[PDB]
Amino acid sequence: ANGYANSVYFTNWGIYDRNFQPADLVASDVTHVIYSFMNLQADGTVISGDTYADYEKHYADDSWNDVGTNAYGCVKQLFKVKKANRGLKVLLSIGGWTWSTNFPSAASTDANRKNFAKTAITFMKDWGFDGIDIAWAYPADATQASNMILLLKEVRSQLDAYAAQYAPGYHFLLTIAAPAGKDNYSKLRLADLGQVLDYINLMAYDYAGSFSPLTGHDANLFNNPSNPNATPFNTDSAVKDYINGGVPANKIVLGMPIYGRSFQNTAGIGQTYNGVGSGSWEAGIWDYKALPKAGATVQYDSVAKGYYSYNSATKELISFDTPDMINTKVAYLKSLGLGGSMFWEASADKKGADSLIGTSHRALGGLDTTQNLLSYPNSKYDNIKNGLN
Ligand SMILES: CC(=O)N[C@@H]1[C@@H](O)[C@H](O[C@@H]2O[C@H](CO)[C@@H](O[C@@H]3O[C@H](CO)[C@@H](O[C@@H]4O[C@H](CO)[C@@H](O)[C@H](O)[C@H]4NC(C)=O)[C@H](O)[C@H]3NC(C)=O)[C@H](O)[C@H]2NC(C)=O)[C@@H](CO)O[C@H]1O
Ligand SMILES: CC(=O)N[C@@H]1[C@@H](O)[C@H](O[C@@H]2O[C@H](CO)[C@@H](O)[C@H](O)[C@H]2NC(C)=O)[C@@H](CO)O[C@H]1O
Ligand SMILES: [Zn+2]
Ligand SMILES: [Zn+2]
Ligand SMILES: [Zn+2]
Ligand SMILES: [Zn+2]
Ligand SMILES: [Zn+2]
Repeated sequence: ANGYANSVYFTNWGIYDRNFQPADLVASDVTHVIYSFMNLQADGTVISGDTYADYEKHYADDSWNDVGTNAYGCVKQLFKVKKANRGLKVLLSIGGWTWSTNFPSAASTDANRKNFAKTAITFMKDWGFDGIDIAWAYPADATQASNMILLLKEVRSQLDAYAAQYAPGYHFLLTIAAPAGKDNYSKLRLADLGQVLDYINLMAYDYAGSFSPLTGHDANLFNNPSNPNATPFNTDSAVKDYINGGVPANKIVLGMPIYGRSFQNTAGIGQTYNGVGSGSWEAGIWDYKALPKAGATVQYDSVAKGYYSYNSATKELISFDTPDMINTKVAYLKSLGLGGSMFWEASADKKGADSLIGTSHRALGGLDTTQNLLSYPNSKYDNIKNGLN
């Protein structure tokens, strides 16, 4: 890369209720769009989890009078984004939190690995994408951790062979979503990941929610020793462990939530609570663009480095990131020589000054400008093959 990553997860299910289409991305703020998620079978077969969202949906300019086999849905919409934003690379993300059960099996044999790599890369070269993100949540033991490395080396090796025939000189990106929890990351082959991958998207959030006994900061930088119940986890320990484990700092992209976690029937941060309540689309999770709510006031834990909102009238607290938090996390990641910012996820962001991804872009300054690929001469989609010309 020739500068900081400013990367955002784009969810293919975001096109429905959330009505967030690839054209809605503020592409000028983004170095990498990570397209989420592909599903996975136990025999390593990577599959579309939604073929309509992925390549069948016709947008206002998608004609049914097109000759040949053509890609539509988000695939064509993201290729349009790639054409208008040559510094924007699009990565295919496989698995995610709900679709990781088949990873151990998928990685367990040379045959399954070879099948995973081949089917993954097929979608990538057919859809006109710049690389593959593997979001296996998570390797549970030494066998799975070793096999994850064997899987990534199979994918790297097949990407390079694909490039050598159909995109000579182009470097396809290989990335992972990485856990911030020591229970999880202590099992990874960190030094192997640091060697084989372009980026580790550190998922430095989901520290506290319905799964927590007490209200907690969702994505704090540091431990609060004068209120440790408020910081069950901290990003700093995770980042240091990844670097000292042998992931080069510059390959670590700091993940940041574009949503908050709500706590109801609670006194405050570090305190006892009863239920997360309602959410934006799902119980106890609020889109950052729905935050802070009318009435609630944003307090800042300056030790933990984590903002939250509390309604003293309704006793609701919501851990979420503000623009100011983004500026602090960017100052932080630049201090440790990290590779940039990652966001989960695009649909929940505000527009203008108050955009978390926008704020990250200005804070980082010199974004990665490495050129994307528009040449897919082996795509089974004529429109992709012809670069939508
Ligand atoms: C990089 C990585 O590991 N990512 C972590 C994420 O896994 C995690 O984000 C959560 O991701 C899960 C999927 O893994 C996602 O689950 C989705 O839930 C939504 C419901 O909100 C479903 O959306 C519906 O889909 C149907 C059709 O499929 C639509 O018709 C309907 O309109 C949708 N409903 C709404 C309201 O939009 C998705 O189907 C489902 N996806 C899958 C594949 O199961 C969670 O929503 C994500 N959670 C959050 C908080 O965003 C993330 C944060 O915890 O951490 C990532 O880094
Ligand atoms: C820091 C840590 O390990 N916390 C765990 C949480 O990560 C985890 O929540 C889940 O974490 C994933 C991010 O790494 C998300 O993809 C996923 O959406 C999220 N699960 C939920 C509840 O949204 C919880 C599991 O309940 O465990 C913590 O220990
Ligand atoms: Zn709906
Ligand atoms: Zn059609
Ligand atoms: Zn290379
Ligand atoms: Zn590389
Ligand atoms: Zn810029």
